[PDB]
Amino acid sequence: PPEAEVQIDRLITGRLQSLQTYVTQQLIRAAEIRASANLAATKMSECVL
Amino acid sequence: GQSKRVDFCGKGYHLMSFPQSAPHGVVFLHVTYVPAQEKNFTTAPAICHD
Ligand SMILES: *[C@@H]1O[C@H](CO)[C@@H](O)[C@H](O)[C@H]1NC(C)=O
Repeated sequence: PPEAEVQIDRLITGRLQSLQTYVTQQLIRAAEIRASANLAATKMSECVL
Repeated sequence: GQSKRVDFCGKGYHLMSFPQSAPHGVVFLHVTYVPAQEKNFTTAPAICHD
């Protein structure tokens, strides 16, 4: 246990950082998509309707 | 002003708007004109006279 715990904390921290990085990138990309969707909605109203 | 953009300032034909304040934001009251009762008429592209 004592030694394993040290090695495991190194892996947990790293694994957790990878997940946080993933989420941050998804939030940024989601914002870009939302802007596109808002534009598409505007076009639907002003070009189609 | 008066907008001509479809659905930009509410549904129907926009006439005018009035802002109201709110915590952390703005609320708009949009006044529009909406066609109501309607009738079915015959039509034609042109009238021939002489
Ligand atoms: C206009 O004509 C259509 C097709 O016959 C009919 O379904 C509709 O009820 C009529 N109505 C109006 C002007 O309300």
